[PDB]
Amino acid sequence: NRPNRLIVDEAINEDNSVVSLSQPKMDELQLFRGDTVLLKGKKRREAVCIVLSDDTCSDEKIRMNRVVRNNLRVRLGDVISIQPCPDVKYGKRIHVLPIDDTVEGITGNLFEVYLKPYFLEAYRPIRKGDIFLVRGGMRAVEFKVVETDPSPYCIVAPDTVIHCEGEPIKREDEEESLNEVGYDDIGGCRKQLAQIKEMVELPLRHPALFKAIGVKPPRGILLYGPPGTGKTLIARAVANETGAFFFLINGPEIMSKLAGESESNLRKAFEEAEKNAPAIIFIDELDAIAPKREKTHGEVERRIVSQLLTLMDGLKQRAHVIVMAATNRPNSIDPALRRFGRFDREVDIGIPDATGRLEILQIHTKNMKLADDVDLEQVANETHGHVGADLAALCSEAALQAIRKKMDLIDLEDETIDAEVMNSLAVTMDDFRWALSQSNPSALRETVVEVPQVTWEDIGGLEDVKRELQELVQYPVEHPDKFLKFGMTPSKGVLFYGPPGCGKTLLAKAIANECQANFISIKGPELLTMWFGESEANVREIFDKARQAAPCVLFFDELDSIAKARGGNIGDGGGAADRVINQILTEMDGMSTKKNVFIIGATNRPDIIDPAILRPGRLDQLIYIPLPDEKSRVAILKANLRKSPVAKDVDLEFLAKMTNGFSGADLTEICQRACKLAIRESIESEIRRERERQTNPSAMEVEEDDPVPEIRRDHFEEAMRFARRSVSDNDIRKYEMFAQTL
Amino acid sequence: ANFISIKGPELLTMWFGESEANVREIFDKARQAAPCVLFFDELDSIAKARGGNIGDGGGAADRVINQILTEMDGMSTKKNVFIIGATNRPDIIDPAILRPGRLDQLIYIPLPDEKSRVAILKANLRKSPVAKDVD
Repeated sequence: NRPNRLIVDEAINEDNSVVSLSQPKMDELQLFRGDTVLLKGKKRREAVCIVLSDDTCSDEKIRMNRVVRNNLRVRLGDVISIQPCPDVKYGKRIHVLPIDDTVEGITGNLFEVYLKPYFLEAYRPIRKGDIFLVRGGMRAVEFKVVETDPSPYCIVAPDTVIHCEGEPIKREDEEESLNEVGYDDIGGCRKQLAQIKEMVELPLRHPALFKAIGVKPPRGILLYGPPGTGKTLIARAVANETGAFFFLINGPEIMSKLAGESESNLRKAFEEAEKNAPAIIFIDELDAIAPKREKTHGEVERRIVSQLLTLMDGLKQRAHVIVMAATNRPNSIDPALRRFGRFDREVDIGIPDATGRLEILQIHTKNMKLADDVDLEQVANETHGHVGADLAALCSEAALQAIRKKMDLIDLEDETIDAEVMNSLAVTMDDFRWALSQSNPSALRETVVEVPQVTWEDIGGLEDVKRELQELVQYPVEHPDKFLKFGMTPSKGVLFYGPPGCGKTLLAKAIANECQANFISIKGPELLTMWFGESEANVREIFDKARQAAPCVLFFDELDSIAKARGGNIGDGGGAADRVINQILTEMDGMSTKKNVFIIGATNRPDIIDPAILRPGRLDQLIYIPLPDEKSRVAILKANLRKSPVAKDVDLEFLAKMTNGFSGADLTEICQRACKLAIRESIESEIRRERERQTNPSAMEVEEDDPVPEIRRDHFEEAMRFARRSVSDNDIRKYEMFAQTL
Repeated sequence: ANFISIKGPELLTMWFGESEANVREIFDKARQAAPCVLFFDELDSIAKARGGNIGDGGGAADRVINQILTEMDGMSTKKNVFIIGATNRPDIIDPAILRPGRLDQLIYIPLPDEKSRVAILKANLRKSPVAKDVD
């Protein structure tokens, strides 16, 4: 498009990049060997381009390939202007240190072998620590320098005596890992990261713009959840592109045999570094700093808090020392920094999403090519609950399971493993799916325990109700287009007036297993404690967990036990329980109307539950349920029998006909009684056979294995005769009146 | 003005006993926030038809009814305490006040009759996605 806007293409010459200046480029600034025409690189980077080109036959355009950028370690977005470097000078003394990777491997004297390939045709620019690959030998000649005074490195001359230092340097080995400042773990918070970068670098790089606008640098923020789940990862990525280092927030500094002066020393060191270069504050979570003297004051604690507030307020306004603040739990945040003047501006904490999930999955795949059939988009959409490094942990678990299977089926490998097997250790989409199904959210792991999973199909009846629930679960979540077209938010749903004893808990568990999403279910003993305000804390924790793991339905038990009004049980615990219930309702009526905040309620009969907050202004929306049926009873009985060893002679039709007025628990009980009778018969037959074998050792192997592999119709009839129904007409009337109370 | 938007069974079916408790609470709120228009809407819901004339429950219900009558017969006479109740029937909520017994002037604020349901549904459909032929 333009002579300056170069295109990217593979060069037709031997080099993979066409490093050849155009007529204007080679006329305005010609690159020469004697005059180092260093490009406008990042962080004072100097590079030289030597690519063969035939300009006499045809005119070629400048091409910037990826190989040149990788070799020079120059990031995109910076204009590379080749101009003579006047800041490059010779050093007073060059103390070349022996590189351990280069010293170990060279036959004979290390100096002679190193100087043999370093005397001429070095094919590397004059810069210390420059990543230059040497063609031939399969060993890059890393010119490690102990200390270079002039520019990045001194001129390569033999006029300086090389002295071997008493101690080595591991910067070359550490930079390989330290360079891993990937934005892939910052997927979703790109806007916040860009704002932070602008407020940090550009504001420090262009203080005149800040002076003209009149706004100084802000205090900053961090990410909640684990470090590396958004906090340590962000900190390390920022530090990788940081001028002066920050100081980690370890409270143990002043906490010593000294007088606590370590805080003052830290402030002084921060001032010295900020004067030296643009430094930051490696602020830990808000809890690490102070609760704002909420729990206790603490003599040294209050002194340190005051000193920190003084340093933050009377900061080096002239030096514009960018003290990076954080964002942990707001309760952990002290008010002084939360107030303007101590901390300039504190921002929120980032959160994960499906796009960030895809980014983290891309990072993990870049770490190692696990599978060739894994649908990263499908997993990320499925992985709604996983946040932060949880996705990476799940990927590692999938790799571990797949590798365990492959090795155990391959070889114990107590000494060594097959290199063919090692190269053939790729993970599978099936392995990833199996681990993910085994996997669960990190917060839920600290939150809830497992339960017996069942299939929504495995439970029969309420097909319309099941369809409505599934639609509410998916079309409001799995379809954002449905939300856009409708606009109506999902209904809360108050309490399914379901079967009294068969358990709406069964339906809830089957749905949650079928739902494959965050699900909240607790009992009434959850919050009541001999700790003042403990119930309110429990409610707040539940709400915060739901907000973190939305969408989730609160299948809270003790619905009647919480729905009862303030009066009646005079005087309960002086109303403190009523106060907690009211707060929770206000915390939930009353909850955050976003991210599909859902709840699930049910009772044997609604009459026990008082509609104090169950009104559809405090319960938002409502959803009731019916009692059992007869055809649905036959269906549920058929499902239960299908789950078990069925029989043909049993009159299931007449059983269903008699089963018009029963409950599903009653059918399960009849099945259990028949199974018990069958097991008793089998045990009796086995006892008779053993007695015969003992009395006559000839009848041991002359008996059928299953005397009744199917259910004896006689056994079923006897169980029915011994059985009774749990249907109560007065209870039916009460439940109907509660329904009639609508 | 910050009208005291009262609930339904929150003044008559008072949770602290008879209606007098919630009446006094509303009186204190209106005196501390005058003019707090005590919008005690849904008088039919406000009464909530407690009932239960058995043992002490009947005493509690009678006390609640008498306290409601007393509140309707003298309360915080400031802050414009207007109770726009729901009249399901002539005796559904406080028949004596429905008759010219408790309220000398039962001032019902009449509203112009509109197809406000139609307009609200139109606004909702505009907020959603329904168009073209709409009878």
